Amino acid sequence: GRKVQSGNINAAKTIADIIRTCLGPKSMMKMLLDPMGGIVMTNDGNAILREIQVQHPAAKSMIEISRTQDEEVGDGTTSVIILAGEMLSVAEHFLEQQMHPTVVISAYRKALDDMISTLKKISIPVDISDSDMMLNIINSSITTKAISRWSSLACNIALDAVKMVQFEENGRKEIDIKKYARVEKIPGGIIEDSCVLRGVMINKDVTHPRMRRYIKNPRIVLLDSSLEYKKGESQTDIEITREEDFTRILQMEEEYIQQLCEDIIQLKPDVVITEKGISDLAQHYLMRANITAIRRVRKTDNNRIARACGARIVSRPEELREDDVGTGAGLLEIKKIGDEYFTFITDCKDPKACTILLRGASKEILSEVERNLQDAMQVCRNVLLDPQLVPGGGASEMAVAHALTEKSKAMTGVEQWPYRAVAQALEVIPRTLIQNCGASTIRLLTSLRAKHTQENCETWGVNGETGTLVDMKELGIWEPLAVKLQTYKTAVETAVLLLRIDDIV
Amino acid sequence: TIRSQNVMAAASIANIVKSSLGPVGLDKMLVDDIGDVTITNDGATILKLLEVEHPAAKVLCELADLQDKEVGDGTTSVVIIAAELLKNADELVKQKIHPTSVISGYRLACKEAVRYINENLIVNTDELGRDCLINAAKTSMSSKIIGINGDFFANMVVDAVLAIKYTDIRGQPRYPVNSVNILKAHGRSQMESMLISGYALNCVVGSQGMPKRIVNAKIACLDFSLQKTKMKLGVQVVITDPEKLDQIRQRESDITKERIQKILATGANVILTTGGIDDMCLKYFVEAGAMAVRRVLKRDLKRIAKASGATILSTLANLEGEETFEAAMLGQAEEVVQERICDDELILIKNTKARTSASIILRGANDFMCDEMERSLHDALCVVKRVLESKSVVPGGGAVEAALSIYLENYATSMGSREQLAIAEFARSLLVIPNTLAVNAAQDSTDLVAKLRAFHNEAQVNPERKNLKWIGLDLSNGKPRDNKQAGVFEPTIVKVKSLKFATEAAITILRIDD
Amino acid sequence: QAALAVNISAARGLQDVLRTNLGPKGTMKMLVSGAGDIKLTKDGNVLLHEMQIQHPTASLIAKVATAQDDITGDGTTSNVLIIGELLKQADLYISEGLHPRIITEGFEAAKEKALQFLEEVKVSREMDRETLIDVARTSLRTKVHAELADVLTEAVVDSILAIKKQDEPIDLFMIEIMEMKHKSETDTSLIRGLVLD
Amino acid sequence: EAVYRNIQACKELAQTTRTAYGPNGMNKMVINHLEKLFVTNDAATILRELEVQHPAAKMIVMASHMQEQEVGDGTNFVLVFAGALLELAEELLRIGLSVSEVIEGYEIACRKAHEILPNLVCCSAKNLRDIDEVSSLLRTSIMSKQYGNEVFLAKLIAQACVSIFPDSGHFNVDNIRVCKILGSGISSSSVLHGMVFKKETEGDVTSVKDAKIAVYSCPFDGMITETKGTVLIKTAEELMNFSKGEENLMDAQVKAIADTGANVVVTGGKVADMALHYANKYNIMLVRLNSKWDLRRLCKTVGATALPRLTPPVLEEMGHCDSVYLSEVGDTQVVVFKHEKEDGAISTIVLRGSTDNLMDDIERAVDDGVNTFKVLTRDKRLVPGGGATEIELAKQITSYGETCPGLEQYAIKKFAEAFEAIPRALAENSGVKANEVISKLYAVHQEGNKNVGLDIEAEVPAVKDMLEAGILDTYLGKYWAIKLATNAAVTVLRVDQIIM
Ligand SMILES: Nc1ncnc2c1ncn2[C@@H]1O[C@H](COP(=O)(O)OP(=O)(O)O)[C@@H](O)[C@H]1O
Repeated sequence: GRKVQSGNINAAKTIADIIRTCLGPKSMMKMLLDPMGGIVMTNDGNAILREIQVQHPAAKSMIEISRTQDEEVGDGTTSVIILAGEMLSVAEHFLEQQMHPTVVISAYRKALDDMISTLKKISIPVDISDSDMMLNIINSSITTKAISRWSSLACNIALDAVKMVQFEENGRKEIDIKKYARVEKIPGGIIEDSCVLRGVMINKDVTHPRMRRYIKNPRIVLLDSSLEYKKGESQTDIEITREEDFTRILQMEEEYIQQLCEDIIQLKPDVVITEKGISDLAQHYLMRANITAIRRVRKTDNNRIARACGARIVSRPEELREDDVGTGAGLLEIKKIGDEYFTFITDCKDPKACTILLRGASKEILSEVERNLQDAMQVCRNVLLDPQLVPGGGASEMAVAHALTEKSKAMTGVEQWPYRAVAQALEVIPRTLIQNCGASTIRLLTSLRAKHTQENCETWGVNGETGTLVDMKELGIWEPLAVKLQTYKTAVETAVLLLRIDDIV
Repeated sequence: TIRSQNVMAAASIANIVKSSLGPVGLDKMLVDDIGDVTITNDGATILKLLEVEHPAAKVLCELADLQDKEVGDGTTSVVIIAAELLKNADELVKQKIHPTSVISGYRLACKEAVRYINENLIVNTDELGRDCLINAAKTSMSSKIIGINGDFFANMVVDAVLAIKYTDIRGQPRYPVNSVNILKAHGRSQMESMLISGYALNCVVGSQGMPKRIVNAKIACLDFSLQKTKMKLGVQVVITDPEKLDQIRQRESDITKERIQKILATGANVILTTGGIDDMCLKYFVEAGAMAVRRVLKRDLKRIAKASGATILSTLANLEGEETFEAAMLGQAEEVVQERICDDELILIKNTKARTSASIILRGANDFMCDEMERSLHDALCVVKRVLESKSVVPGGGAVEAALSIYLENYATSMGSREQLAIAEFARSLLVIPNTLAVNAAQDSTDLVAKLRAFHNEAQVNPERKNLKWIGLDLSNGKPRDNKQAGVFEPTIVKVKSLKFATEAAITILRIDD
Repeated sequence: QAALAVNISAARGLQDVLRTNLGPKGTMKMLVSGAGDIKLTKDGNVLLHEMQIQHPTASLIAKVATAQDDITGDGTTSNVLIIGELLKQADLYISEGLHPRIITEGFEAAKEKALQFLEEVKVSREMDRETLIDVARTSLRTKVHAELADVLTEAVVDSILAIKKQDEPIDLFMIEIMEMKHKSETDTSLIRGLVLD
Repeated sequence: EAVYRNIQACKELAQTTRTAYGPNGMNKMVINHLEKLFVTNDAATILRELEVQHPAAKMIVMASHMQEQEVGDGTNFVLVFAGALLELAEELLRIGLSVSEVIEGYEIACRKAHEILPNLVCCSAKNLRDIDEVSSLLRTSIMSKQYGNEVFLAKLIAQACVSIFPDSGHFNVDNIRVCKILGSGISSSSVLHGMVFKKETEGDVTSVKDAKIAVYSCPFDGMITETKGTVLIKTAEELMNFSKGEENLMDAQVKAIADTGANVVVTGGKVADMALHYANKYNIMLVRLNSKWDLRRLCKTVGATALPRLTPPVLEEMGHCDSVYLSEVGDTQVVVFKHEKEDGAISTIVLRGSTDNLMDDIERAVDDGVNTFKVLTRDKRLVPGGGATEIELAKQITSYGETCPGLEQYAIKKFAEAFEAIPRALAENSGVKANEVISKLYAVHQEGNKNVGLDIEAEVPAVKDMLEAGILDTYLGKYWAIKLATNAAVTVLRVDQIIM
């Protein structure tokens, strides 16, 4: 076998062994030894992956593909590296004994295709339009990762957020990855009153005591019929000679902005949008105006905030002439909490910037929520196209391996051996779960595979919370279709991108 | 011995690229900068981005990239062939054959190769008249990913590209890739993809108060623009007069309405909105009244103007227009019809007179296999462009290399001089492309190259099997295929020129002795 | 790969360093600062700030013990010994191929039983001065010379008696310990009210 | 680890003998303890010359020797099959299987392989004592040892061994022996009845058909001469008396023909022309030389006392093959001992060879031929040898493994893989990529034909029907081969640590 290929295989196995037992709900712990002082305890594999960057093989490719999978999906995506490492370990068993670096690629492509086919088979249907079911399934799946008490609280709010998030694209019917689903670290208070916020935080309005309150209609006005560009650098470009003169020449353009903002006052919109900046001196003069000026907003802001508002592009406050997207912002709320009064604007059935009403004396609960709603995002995205989801949790692995080997038994050619090898290598996730739970890895694996050989047992598996071969159906824990299929996609893709390497520099 | 060290360095740089030869070639790791690692199997990219500190590798790669930039793709073959002949010439030098002898031998072998390839194994731009078959084979092998549907791609490509005709020196029948517009789409049965013999796009619906919906005897080539969101600022912020930059904006909107009235009066039903339209204007003018389009592809806009014999720059100074347009933009499409075609609201334009271009809409099912389809069509169109624009084609794969090897071995056996081994060993070394392709095809090279040698010997020793001269291999196969039912091909000009540059690189790197 | 053996050995070392310190009868330990000064102490809270911890996971155990004991601070040393003995038996049972996660599950079940049984061990009474001075004595004697502990304990129980009206915890604002160098301790009792610097 | 170290010895022994498996197999040179050099194909002689210090290697060695004891055909199959079995057992132990369960699975899979292998019998040697069938049956063993002499050796073994099967119950394999003709063509070898020996015999050819042999080892001695002191004697009486004593000894021989009936005698000691003309006047023959093995084998088979005594014939040495003859076939004179009765009708092959190094190799080939003829004699049933039976058993064992749950499933699967490992080794020896040919043949065996095997003489991986080719193999030989192979394999895997 090609020596450099075996080195890539060995590196893949090294990283696979780094986090192989770091998988599942009963994951083992890992220690990071920082030479300059301190130490970290972590069983969240992606944290290790981000920290353990001393690797300098072509496993850079594996690390970057894992980060891509983490930023796109994130939840439970550590298993891709375990799968890749096991598949490459079993690839080496053929690549080294007799050289054949390309037919193994064809075998892995066939394996990926048949895995997709069988995952679309063994899966159990779920509805996306009745609370009484997806509430239970997503509550269980979210509870699997890190939650003990706040499951019933955070699940409802995150799932309702994604339900609101549903229908954004109105074309491919695909919701954001993250362009809308932001979050704000609302501090302190009674943590149990963290409730739904079917809208988004509007940060920089109420910093002064008197900014703006409770305007219903999302009016805005631009430099169209009652406003003008002559607010800007209206006399001369800024020159730098001394701090006092620099501040005076800054307040020159700032005061002309003040002048057209005082003309904005009589226009009385709900909000206004600017990209260069606004003057607080003019903002103090906004009681009769009741307007808020939001400034230095990026194109992402002027996109999502404006279309979250569906802002009325008016010229005068007594008329309605144009809206960004209808009456998108149904309501706007300011809760009288915090030094910066938290302004929440409410939108309906629209693609919009996202933020949830959260309360916590500690930020662990206030940072779990977004990685919960990301899982909810994957669940809604796959169920809206495929009403379908997979047992997962190492249970479906045996069914997929059995189906793959059954197909292989009728397959000719030399590609047969690596394809059945992929079938066997898929068993690592249930194997690593059983090894993690301390049960007999080989005995339990044999029992589970034999039971999966029996008819209509495709949902049978192992419970990672107890370490036993009990069925994963009717136990309540499942994995999303899209997450599972994309895990196989990324695993086989990184396997092929690592085997396709046969020299460095 | 320093020339032998040059030989070792060239062999190393050739082994770096060997595995990347062919479409089934393996990808390569190469690190020009610590910050990132590059994953590519393209020969040109890997040779350009990689560097080797040894001077001989510098010279070899510099000749390789000269070949790459001056005659196109083929630099990987140049490196492999040149360094293999280099190592084999070193083997001759160990046999006490002086370097100048193998220099003369390589020069004579290159001359005989140029004569032989152009004379005996060549096609006269007609594909022997089997264009509707080689393309059918070619589409199969240019697109493995597609599989079953097959022949329909060929039957469209043949005429969709023969419908093209460029204008250039003496008017060569080169038909560029951009001559066809690839319209990615999906949602229907994976059985068809309507080619537009002409061009296609989409426009506003309901606001079609113009006869583009039906048969148009005459058309336009006009641009378009409507705005109310501050598109045109004729006066700047130079003064602070509070109410003095809003009336010019609205009045520019009004005079643009005057412009479009001056345009809609002449009609001609081809009106295409240019870029810069803000989304606020897009949602305004669907209600405020616009004969607009949703800012269709500007590349498609340019290719449409070329496909109508009239570009807006010939009458207007810009793409918006304030002066009145001359009648130069009066288009001449024979037929323009709007149809609920492929279950989408496209406009369909037939083969517009004067200079013209083609297009296709995809009757796909779902997003990702249709992306695969959009990729396979690009591959097929580009490679058939290679084949025909070459205006002369040599049988691709290892066919030409094995035939040249056997013929040059016979020539060496019938030449008789100090460089007699040079011709024959050049021939033996030149099998490296069949060897490398067989290795990369997961096949045993000692058997595939063997079959190539046997077939070419039987073809050129007994004239009864002239057609046996056209068998080669490029891709994983159980038996080498003939290039008359199959259609893997390479341009004869680029192949012979790459061979000449490989020989010249070998000569230059063997002329350096101490 | 039994790489957890080095962590168990580190727990053994930290246990031995924190051994010999329990009870009034136990020894104390000195923390020689980098400045060369002297610091005698017996409580594990500041012994786990002896920055010469000499091994990283030992530093982990030290800092987590301090963090989890700062809530109560009457139970910090003992914690190191209990974890050391758990890891001793855990090593004794890993040495036969047994997987540690079921050991941790058994520890969790043992904790679930132990808290319930402790809830019955505890005695409940109105904190009269006699029982209060007894508990103050038994808490302070394990850290100070025996002959000097009692004179402190009386001032301690007086201090905690001064704030009995409401269930609010210890606060420095009502008990501010103040110190000055002197020849003899001589009844180091509290003073009612506030004392100036 | 101790167990893996034990397995490594069988691993290296299997790789050693793997190159020599079957036709087109790699040759090997072995060096005798006296530095004698010769190339050989027989793995049994490779083990004979290859010292095996590691105890596991010795385990496999006496497994192969017990195979010799039972049936000679398949001796290398045992070693390579055990090596592959221990390779797969090493894989199982690396996975984490307990040795006990591996042994249990191997034993149950071996038992079902034994019960199902007769179901793989395609046909049987229905027509023994006819050259047409038995020559083709011998062809497979001949090609197993030597591939350049497929049919000629097979047919000569046929015509020989058919003549030593009158009893119809059984026969003794020793009744076929080999003799040496150096500097001769291999194709000139021919079958002759009874023992024959090349080296010259004294006296004119009489060939009495009732010469009850006078059996002795060295009834005569070499040249000596007395020394009166340190210096030599100076009289010829020691020679004259010796000559007259030999004359009167053979006069007493022609007297004792009454109770011995010996027209012939054999010796390992020199005699002179004086003995020549004494024999000519007495009409007797005396073979002047034979090797120690030849003399001893003649001693047992004649069933008569043999001793190196200068003594006239005695009653206690009655000759068995009293009908003695001489022959000259293959342009070399040979003395012939025969008996007309069919029971124990020993015969020999006059092996003609220009190279002794090739001569002992074809000796091993003829030994394996007579061994497989014995196998057919004890059981006429035949199995499609040549990797066909190997893949058939592997497929059936894999079907069991997939249909039987339990911890032994891995043992069943890897025992099937060990069965698969024989044809891949044969393909490696033949010079063809093992993976592709194994996959192709395994796919062909999934349906239809149950006996098709790989074509050794093709360059591309090729698989051809075995019956139409006629290279079948013995049922009982294979049965005992797997039996001893798995027995030795489980015994050597059971041992956890060797002890000084
Ligand atoms: N022409 C052939 N083609 C395929 N297989 C053959 C051929 N000839 C022999 N074989 C098989 O090769 C096997 C090799 O076994 P082998 O180790 O040589 O037996 P032994 O060493 O005891 O004589 C034989 O069992 C035989 O069945």
